[PDB]
Parts: sequence; C-alpha cells; structure tokens
Amino acid sequence: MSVQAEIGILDHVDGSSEFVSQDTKVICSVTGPIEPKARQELPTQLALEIIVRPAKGVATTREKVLEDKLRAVLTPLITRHCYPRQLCQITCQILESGEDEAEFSLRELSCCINAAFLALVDAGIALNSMCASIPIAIIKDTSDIIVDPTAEQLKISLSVHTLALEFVNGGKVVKNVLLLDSNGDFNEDQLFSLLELGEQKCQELVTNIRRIIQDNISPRLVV
Amino acid sequence: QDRRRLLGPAAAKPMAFSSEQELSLHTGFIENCNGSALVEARSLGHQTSLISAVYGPRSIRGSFTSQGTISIQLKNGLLEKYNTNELKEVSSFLMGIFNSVVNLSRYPKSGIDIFVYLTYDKDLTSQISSLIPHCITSITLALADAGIELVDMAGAGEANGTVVSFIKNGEEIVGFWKDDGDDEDLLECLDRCKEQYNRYRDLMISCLMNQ
Amino acid sequence: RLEIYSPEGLRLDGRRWNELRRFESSINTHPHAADGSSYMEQGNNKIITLVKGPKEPRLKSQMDTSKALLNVSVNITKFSKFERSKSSHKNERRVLEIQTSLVRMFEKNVMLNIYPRTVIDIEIHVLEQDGGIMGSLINGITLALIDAGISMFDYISGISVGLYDTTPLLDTNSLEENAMSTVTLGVVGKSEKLSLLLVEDKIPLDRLENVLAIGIAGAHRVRDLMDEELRKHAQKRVSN
Amino acid sequence: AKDIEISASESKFILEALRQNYRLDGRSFDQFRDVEITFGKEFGDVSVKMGNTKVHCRISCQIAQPYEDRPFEGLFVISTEISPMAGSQFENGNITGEDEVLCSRIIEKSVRRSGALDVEGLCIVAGSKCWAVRADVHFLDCDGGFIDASCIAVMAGLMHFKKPDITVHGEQIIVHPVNEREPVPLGILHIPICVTFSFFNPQDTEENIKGETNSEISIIDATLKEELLRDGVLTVTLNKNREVVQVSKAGGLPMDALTLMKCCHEAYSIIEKITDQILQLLKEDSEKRNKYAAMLTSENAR
Amino acid sequence: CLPAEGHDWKAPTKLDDPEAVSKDPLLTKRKDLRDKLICSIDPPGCVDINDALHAKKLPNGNWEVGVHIADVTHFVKPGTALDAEGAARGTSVYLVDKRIDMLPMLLGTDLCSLKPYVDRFAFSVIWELDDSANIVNVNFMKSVIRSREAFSYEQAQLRIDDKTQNDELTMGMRALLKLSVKLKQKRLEAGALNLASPEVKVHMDSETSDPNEVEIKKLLATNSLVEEFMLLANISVARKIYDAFPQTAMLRRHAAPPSTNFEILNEMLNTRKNMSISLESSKALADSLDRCVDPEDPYFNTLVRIMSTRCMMAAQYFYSGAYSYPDFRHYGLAVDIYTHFTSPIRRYCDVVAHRQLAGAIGYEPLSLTHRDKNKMDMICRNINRKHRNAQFAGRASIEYYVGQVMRNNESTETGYVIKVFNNGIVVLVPKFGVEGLIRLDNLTEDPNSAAFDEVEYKLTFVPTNSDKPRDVYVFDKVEVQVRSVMDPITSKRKAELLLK
Repeated sequence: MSVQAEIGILDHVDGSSEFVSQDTKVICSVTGPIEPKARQELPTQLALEIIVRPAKGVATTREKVLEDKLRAVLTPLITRHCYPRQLCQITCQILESGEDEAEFSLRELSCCINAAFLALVDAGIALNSMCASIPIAIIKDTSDIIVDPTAEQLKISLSVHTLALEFVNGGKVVKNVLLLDSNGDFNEDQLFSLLELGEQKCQELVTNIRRIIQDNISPRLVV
Repeated sequence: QDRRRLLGPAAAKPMAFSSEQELSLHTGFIENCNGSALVEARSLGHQTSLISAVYGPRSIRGSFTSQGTISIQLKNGLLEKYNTNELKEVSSFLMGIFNSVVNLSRYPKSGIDIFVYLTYDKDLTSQISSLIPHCITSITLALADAGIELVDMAGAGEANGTVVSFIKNGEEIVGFWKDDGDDEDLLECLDRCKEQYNRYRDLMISCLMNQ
Repeated sequence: RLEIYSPEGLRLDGRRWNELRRFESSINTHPHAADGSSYMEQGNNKIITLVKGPKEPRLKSQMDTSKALLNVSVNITKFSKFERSKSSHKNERRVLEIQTSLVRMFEKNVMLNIYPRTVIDIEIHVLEQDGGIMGSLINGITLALIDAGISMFDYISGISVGLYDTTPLLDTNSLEENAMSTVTLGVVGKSEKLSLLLVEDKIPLDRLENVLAIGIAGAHRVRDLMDEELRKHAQKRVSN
Repeated sequence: AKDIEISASESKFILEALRQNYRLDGRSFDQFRDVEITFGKEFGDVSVKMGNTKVHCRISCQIAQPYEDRPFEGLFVISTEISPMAGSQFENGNITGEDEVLCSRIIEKSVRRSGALDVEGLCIVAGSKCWAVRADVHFLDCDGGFIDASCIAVMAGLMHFKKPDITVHGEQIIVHPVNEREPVPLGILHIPICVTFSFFNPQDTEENIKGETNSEISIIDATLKEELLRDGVLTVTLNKNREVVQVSKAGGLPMDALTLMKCCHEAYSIIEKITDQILQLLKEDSEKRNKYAAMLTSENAR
Repeated sequence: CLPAEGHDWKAPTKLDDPEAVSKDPLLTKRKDLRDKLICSIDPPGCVDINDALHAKKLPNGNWEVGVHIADVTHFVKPGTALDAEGAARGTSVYLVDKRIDMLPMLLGTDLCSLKPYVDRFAFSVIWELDDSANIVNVNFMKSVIRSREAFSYEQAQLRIDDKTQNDELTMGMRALLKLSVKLKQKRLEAGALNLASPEVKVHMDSETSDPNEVEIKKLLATNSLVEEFMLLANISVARKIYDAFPQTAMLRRHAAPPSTNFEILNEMLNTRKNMSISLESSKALADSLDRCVDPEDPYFNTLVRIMSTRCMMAAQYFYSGAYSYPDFRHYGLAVDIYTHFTSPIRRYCDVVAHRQLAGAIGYEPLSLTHRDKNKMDMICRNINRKHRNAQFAGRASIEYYVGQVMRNNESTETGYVIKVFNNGIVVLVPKFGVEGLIRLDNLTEDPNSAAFDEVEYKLTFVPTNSDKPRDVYVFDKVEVQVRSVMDPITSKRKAELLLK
C-alpha cells in the first residue's frame, strides 16, 4: 500500500481519525471547542495546545519541537477567530513509528499533520483550506530524490524534507507554503526540484484525502 | 533523560580530575530588565564577574499582602561549582539585608524577582564568603537603576572570611557572617571592612552619576 | 535459609501460629499543637500519627459543601530501614498507592458529612518498619481519629497473615515477608465484612478462605486492646 | 481537568436498572464484553479493543543498569500515562494521577511481584547489564473497563513481543539485528487477567455497615457513567491455575469473605474464556508469520 | 536466496531451451549425460539421497565408474544469505531421532537430492579403472543426470545375488564389488588398520557423514563397496585442487597418536595379558593389532583396534597455507594429500571444496574466498570445531537413549572394562557402542573394601547382593545393566549403569 485514512472511529470525542502511511501509523483526536484553562485563555483567539506522544517510551523534549512544528502549520489552518476564548486540545498518539524516533521525524510529522486535518473535519471546526503534507528524501546511493520513502530508504538518506501547502480555489491552487523543513545538505537546484515535484505529489494526496472524507461522510448525512 | 529537558546518556558519569582589590562598576547595559548591574573584582587571588538583574515590582494580585517581598535566585556559575544549599543560605542572607535596606511600603501587592548570576570566578593562584561584597555591590546598583526605594546604599567588606555589611557610613550593621575565620578577629575585621564599605559606597554613587 | 516454622510451633521470634506481636499504644503525644495524636507500636513498627484539623482551608477549591475533604499523608523517613534511604520516597508510587488506599477506605469509615467546609489532614510518620507495616499503619490512624473526637462507625483493625503453604502465621516480621506470600487484611467493627483485602503475592483461591477466616478472628483480638487502651485513658481524664 | 456532570435522574435511573435486573448494554451482571485482539505488523504492537473501550500497548526494550538492592533482576516499568482522547478529566501526563498509580501498581503487582514475566533471566550480565522492558499503555477510547483492558493489553503485548538475540563475550554485548538472526521472545511464567467488580449500594453506608444482608448489586466491567458512579470496587486478578495473583480492596462497600470469594470464583470462569480467546487469536496471527518458517524448519526427523 | 522452483523443479533436456540458457548462461559448459543409466546406492529408508553411482564396461576392456555427487553450486553462490547461513551451521548434526539440516528442508532433501525418475544436475567425477584396479584416467566435469531407481543397500545386495538380471546396473554392481576389495587392499598395504568394520567406524569420525546408530551391528559388504569408490574420488579431487592453487587448498587429515596415551594403552595390555602394539608405522600397527588375539575373550582384537583409534588424533580440516606437503599425513588412510567431498548438502567443507573444484576446471572463476589465505583459514577453524562437537553429540545422543531401552527391557548385557579407577570403572558396551562410568560408590556395601592396584590395573570390591569379594580386571568381561538405585543426594531414585 501507500496511504489509508478513516474518520469517526473513536466515539467519545468531538472528532477523530486514523492515518496510516505504510509502516507509520498515527491516530488522532480533536477535542473541543471546550472550556479554556485560564493560562490558555486567549482573547480573540482559539487556543491550541497540541500533544504528540510516541509509541516507544515516554514523551520528552522532542515532542515539544514537534508541537511547535505542528502548531505553526495549524494556526492558519484552523480559523482562530471562529471561537474566541475557547481551547482545543489535539492529542496525537503514535501507534507505530516503525523507524527510529530521534533520528528521523520525516514520516511521523507528515502523518500527524494529515490526521490533524481529518480530525478537525470530523470535529466540525472551521478549516479555511485543505492541508496535507508528504515526506520527500534524497538517498546517497544515486545521490537523488525519492518521493514518499519507506523505512529502508530513510536509513540510506543523506537528507530529508517535508513540505505542507495550503490548497484553495478547487483545492488545487497552491495558496501558500505553511512549511518547508529541509534538513541535511541541499543546494538550490534540488530545493526548487523538491517544490516542483512536491506540488504535484501533494495534490494527489489532497485528491485521495478529499475522496475519503466524501465517502465516509455521505451515508451519515443523507436527505 | 527527563520530560522537561534533555539530559543525554544517563549511565554516563562526569570526568574525574587530575583595600587590596579593585571593583569597577557598570549598569544599564542590557535590556529586557528594569535595571541591571555588573560588578567585576580583580585581586591577586582571583578575578570574578557578577551579573545581576532585577525584575519588577510585579503585581501578585488575587491576594492582598501587608507589604511587598523580595525573592533571590542565585545561579550557579559556569566555572564555579557549589552546593544548592549554600546558595539558598546566601540567598536567605542577602534577603534579610535587603529586607532592612529596601523600603517596602510604597508598594502593596509586590513581589520583586532578583537574580544573582555568579558567572565567573577564577583563581590565578569557604569561597562563597569572598564574593559577598560583590553580590551586595551588584544588587544595590540594580535596585537604584530601576527606581526601587532604599534607606542607604548597602555595601560590605571581607576581612578574613568574615563579612560585615553596614549602612549609614559604617554606623549601623545590617548583617554579619563569620565562617571559618579565627577566634577574636572582631576589631581588626570591623575596622578593615568599614574602610572597604566607605570606599565602595562612593564608587556606586559615581556609577549612578554617569547616567 | 532459616526456619519460618516447625511442627513444634516456633519461629525465630518464637511466636505461635495465632499469637500476636507486641501491641503497645498510648495516645496524646502532641497535645499542644495537634487535635488528636497517638503512638502505635506493633513489633518494631514504630508509627506516630497526628491529626491536625478539623479546620477550614484558606483556599476555596478545598472547600466542599457536601462533605469535608480528607487528606492522608504517609511520610516515610530515611531511617525506617537498617540503612540510610538513598531514594526519594515522598514522591513515589508505592507511597501514593498506600495514600490512595487509606484515604478512600477511611473516607467511608469516618463521617465527613458532619464536617462540611472542612479539611482534615492525617499525618502519619513512620519511624521504623520491620514488616507487617501495612496493617500497622491502619491501626495507628484508628487510635488518632478516636482521640481527635472525629466521629466514626467502627474501628478498622489491620492484621497480616503469611501463608507457609497451609500454615497461616498471624502477624509477620522481615523474614516472614520476604520468604513467602503475605496477605494483608482489615475488618471494620466486630462484623465479618472486610474493608480491605490486599494481596501482592500468589495466594491460592482454594485456600483463600483459610487465611481470611483466621485473620477475621485475629482482627477481633487486636480490637479489644484498642478499646482497653482507650477506656483506661478516658477514665483517667474524667476522675480529675 | 474538568469532569462530567451527570444528573440526579441519571444516578437514580442506573441504580433502578440494576435493581430490576437489567443493563444498559443489554448485558447481564456476570457478562463480560468480547475482547478482540488485533496483532500488529511488528512484535509487541497490540491493539486491544473491548467494545468501545480502545487501548493500545506498545512494548520496548533497552539495555539498562540493574538497581542497587537486587541486581539479579531486571526492570519492568509500566507507563499508564493518559491524555485526553477519552475525556478531559485525564490531561497532561500526571495532573491528579490517582488512577495512573493504581493501574500501574496493580499491573506491576501482577507481572513483577508475583511473576508473570521472568526477571531472573533478564540479566545479560548480573550487576552490569540487563533488559529493561517498558510497557506503555495508552488508552484512545474508554467506556469503563479500565483495569481489565489494560491488563490484557500488557500480557498480549508481552507475549507477541520479541527482543534482540544477544551474544556476550566479556562485558561486550554483540547486539544482533532482527533480520540478521531471529529475535527471542520473552519468558512468561503466568497469565494474569483482571476482572473488576464495581459494587453499588441499594441502601446507604450506615445501614450497610452493621447490616449483614447481602442484596448489594455486584456488577463487573462497568461503563464510563458506572465507573464514576460506583460506590465501591474489588479488583481481583487471577491466573488460569486457581491462584489469586493480586487483590486491591481499599475503600467502597464492605463485603463478607464468602461474597468476596464468590466474586473470585465467577472471575475464575471468565478469565479461562479470555485466556482461551487470546490463545487461538495469537495462533492464527502466528500462522501467517510462520508460513515460510514452517518450510525452513531445522528441527526435522531423522 | 532459496530458488523459487524447488518443489516442482526438473532439469532441461536440451541446453538450447529458452528458459534454460537464461537461468544458467554457464550452462554451455555443463555436459548433458542424462541418457546414461545411473542408480543410487543408499541406506534402507534413506534420510536423503546424497549420491548416485554407475559402472559400465567399455568394449575396449576398461570399466568406467562415475561418482555422481549432488550439485549445490547452481542454487547457492558464495556470499549469499543462504551461504552465510550455511557456513554458520557448518555441519549437519545427526541425533537419535532428530536430524538438524545444514540447508533448508526442501533445498537439501528434494532439489539437490538425486531423486529417481526426475532429471537433475550433478557434478560428475568419472574415472576409468582397469580390472586390477588402477586409475587409467579421471575426468572432472559438471553434469546433468537422471537416476532411474534408487536402491537401498539391501536391495543392492540382493541385486548382486541375482544373476538373471544382466542389465548394466546388475553387471555394474558385481564389478564394483570386485574392484572394491582390491582398492581396500591397497590402503591396508600402504599401512592401515581396518576402518571399514562397523565397530571401528562408529567410534571414529565419518567419511561421508553417515549417521551413528541406535544399536551398532554388522553392516553389509555393499556398505563396504561404496566406501572405496568415494575414497579414491576424494583423493583424485585432492591432487587437482592442489594444482589449482597450492596454498589455499582445502584439505583434511588425522595424525598419529601421542606418546603418553599410546604408552599408557600398551601398559595396560602388557600387564594384563602381555600383549603389545607398535608405534613404528601404521603398517606395523596393522601387523601388531593382527597379532594381538586371544580366544579367552574373542572381542580382544576388536577392542584394541578401538582403543588405538581413540588415542589416534581426531580429524582436522585445514588448509595448505601453513602446512607443507609432507605434513598431510594420515595414520589409517595412508595418504599424503586429502580432502572430503562427498555430500555438500551435509557438510560445509565439502561445499568449500566443491566451489574450488568448479573453479579448477573453469566452470566458474575461482572466487576470492578460495584464493587467499586468511579468508580460507578463519572458516577452516570454525567448521573444524563444529564437526567435532557434532560427532561427540551424535555419540552422546545414542548413550542416553540406550540408558532408556536398557532400563525399559530391564536387560543385562556383556560389556568390557576399558579403564579401572580407584573408585569406579569405565565400561564399554560395544553391542550398542556406548560407554559409561559405573560409580563404585553406588555399587558397594562399604567404600573401604576397595582394593586397587594401579600398576596392574585391577580392582576388587565386595558387591551388594554378595557377601564375598569380586575381582574386576581391565579388558575382561563383566555383565552390565542399567538399573534404578537410590540417590545419595536426593530422596528418590535414579537409573544408573551398574553390575550384578
């Protein structure tokens, strides 16, 4: 396989999703809009308090760096002014990484971002645009780009890159780039190659997630 | 490791091992702080630099308090190693001096956050006794720069591991410390430290006079 | 290593198979700054309890219209073992576990209903343990609360049984604890209804009745000392 | 943390449903929900679902220093840290943590104190090197059933789990990859499975305590609303050999020894059933992992 | 790296078949031979087919024998995962009812097995013998064969006793039995004791990797028939590889007895019965063991023969990187150059030697592994060790099971005392081949009636269920049983080897 996504699986929470990308498997919940804690009351804004918890061992400093990365992306995805003075806690539990957690975060991160989008779709919280994120590596053997890499391919990386882009006017016009985190050595001609490919490979992923939400929503909402 | 901070490999262990002074003052040199001071002391023995920063008056509302309070953090140097408890003692010492010197009645619901950074102490040749003049010089400057009320400038000498702090031109004592000095030093030390206090008094006044 | 029992009915303390340990107690060990207090000896388990309060807390969140808030703090110092405790224990699961057990249990024994907008703090300081300590802590609480004038339904009395296959040995020490499976039990009042049964070890289910039945007798035996101790004290302070 | 506010009418209603001898789920008081065990695509990933209650366990091992008191054993540490995917009354690791401790402690009392995982054999080098086995139990959905589900998640997790084949020479441990040589499964001494009896009073405490009547509603395998609403609990844990591994009873409704032991006896039938279910599910997933391993057997007849 | 066909595979008829010349392109160098009748000469109820053999007559008055060894070199290549696995195990270990395969089950017992009625690849060593049994020439090639019937030793034996099947397989087998007794006489002539006898064979290391038995028994003159043809095929190979490369050639030997074991063995025979054996030469051993006979005990020859083979040094696989040609001695096979290739299925060494032989004739290139010292030497050491442990283990496995059966029948059987200690005796039970220590302690009424003379090798104790003293001599008959007796350190019984 490639990717699979389901929504609605969890029943006690306002919205939820299960994102699986090959070996990598992230299950997500959005809870809220709910009653703010006083330290997480913000005046005009919805608050975000994101938690990433790894499968193996217990969450550390790493997951805060991930939280920041997630929080960056999610702040213009969720309509902040939609709820003033309410909190939303997004709790992302990793059921399998299937890689090495300290070393590579490429698949882990991309998966969380997508499960967060879906969960928020199920939740009903306003979403301006479609977001997905794809993982891109470069392997040293050919000294070239391999899109959507497996666990083996990640080991033999010299460098690794995630991109996330905001999708409007048919979910197919790139509005903006909400992330481009390019770690390891790159020079510019690769990097604009990673955008280019990146564009088209994202838009496929957007098609697939788009399709999934319609099919799963449609027997629920009927007329 | 830990959930609040990265501590690397945990079965890993440290490496095993193999007026006579000039105080020159500075203030108002870094910003995000209501006032700051810098004290560097050079002596034959050891050279040292101490940074201080004072934050607030801050409001501490949701409770009414009789008067304000002072809270002292000492932070372990990056080239000096001390037990946490000693830093507590010295924090406690300095608080009780400052309690007596800072006037606290113009400020209801107040907490003041004082930070003492004991950054560099280096020997070319206890130890914690010796840097007490320098801590007291630093912090006073900082309270003055910020606009925090004070009875008199606070300042002290160190004669023979004995520290005596005075205010009012040597007339009143606001604290006394003796730790591993010799029995019956009292007259030598008080005479010797008065000299020291009068000497650093005016230095602080002249730092405050360039602004 | 070592005998735990013999057909001749001895131990290496020299107790009998339904004999109790040394039970010594005295009440009012802090009668100048604690509302009730009691000292509990069972063996060498040396337990002091203080009850401080009933008092209102000065935090609104700890105020409760429907009943008092109850706090039980189990403090275990660094000299309860034979050696110096290297570890922090006042921030350990084992101790929070005892806390969560004593509080939920005494919360129903004590009437907190008749003390609304109150907080009670039970403060339990261990000075030594030599095992049989989990039943000994219950007993010290029970004498503290009755001294403090804090109403109750009954006395809970803690007692331990170690089963040496089919041979149940009432009361325990360090050897007994570390060399077989121990049961710990509590009964409330002279009832057969058990408040607390705690088992950390494989006890067979087929023999489950044999260890509890001797323990519910064994419990009654502890409870009459508690009354005797208390009425000898109450008679003293009503003569004067 | 923020808790669920139910009505007085709810409280009345659920008691009356027990009194008149039904349940909300259409269950019996003695009926346990079907647990389904979904073994991963990796060793020691187990998804454990009982109806809506969804829990996971992932097992990890690492090379670790023994402790000072007994350096001839290894380490079992149970994280039953909980994040809000079941409510908001559990948040941010520990924030109250009463339930964390109790579930963690009972699972330790079951697997390490009594034995249900070998610990002697966790020493690679005594007093130097050992395995540390970490069970991280993460609930994703809860509908009561908390201890029961967590336990099954710990033991299926451990049984499916496997650890690097190691060779020692001196104190140097050559750690061998899990494609290089086949990883070794853990030692299992017993199968603890819990059954949590949630006790509800039809009277009030005062009439209960010096009464002797038994008319107490005994139910297992509570719902979320039931978990909150229970006046008392007995958590009893047995293995499939007629021995009680651990008992946690400490607060709630008192009970005669006969009634407690009744409970134990009921649970003893129910745990063979779960144990059985677990056995045959493990087998059929194992058959698919064994499908060419059967071909390449080195234990063959002469 | 195990081939996907391997449960349905048949080998080609043509070497101009499409698929065939894409699978193996080295195939043009692999001779078609499948049209000449071959038959296999194997164990009754064989555990696998390791070999096939034929003999045919040329009208020009030569007899041509081909040793058709299983080919593992088309399916496994060096440095593969399968190879690496195969190297790790190093031997195939036979036990009492477990066989512990060196290669997977279907690779070893189906594919590389030379099944009847199925076309299969082999490496042919084909060599011509004159009637007086001297090698006229010898060919090394790769091949394609079929075997048409796989015979058991018994069937092969009965086909020798028929005279009215006068097909190639019958005539073949009769001439093979005729040639074989000459070839064996050459080895004895040069200087060797019998090793072909069943009794000797079981207490020594295997030449083909043959299983050690449940109960040791006379085996057939057909078992003896196939030993010699393999021996000389191994010898033909030895010389070739030495030519191919002389410093990294894979080799095997055993060596002469040390002085002290031999000196002490003789000393016991000397004092006991004034019989003596020699350490001059392996010829002088053969002559001296021949001359040591008694009809007082009729197993006397057999027994000294066994003892001599234990004191003789165990087989060591090695390389010619650190030994010179005069150092390749054998002290019972009477050769100065040797290898083992018999069955690359069972034994790793045989696969090393195989690849070197395939590279010798240019079928492959010589691989780097087999043409430098140190890559050869590390492996030689490992596999050498693995074979000893295996052989010891196969004997240990027999021993404890014969302890079961001896106890189950509740039998008492004729053994011979081989060693006599001051508080025990070692008894050799040679109707099953097992050896065990009888602890005197468990077989005495009092430890202080044990009278031992060390210069004469003779024990005396007073038994339990006698009231009189019983002498036990070294090298004499004793009636030994396995029987339950009470434990001294437990409160129960255990079955111990004991005398009446």
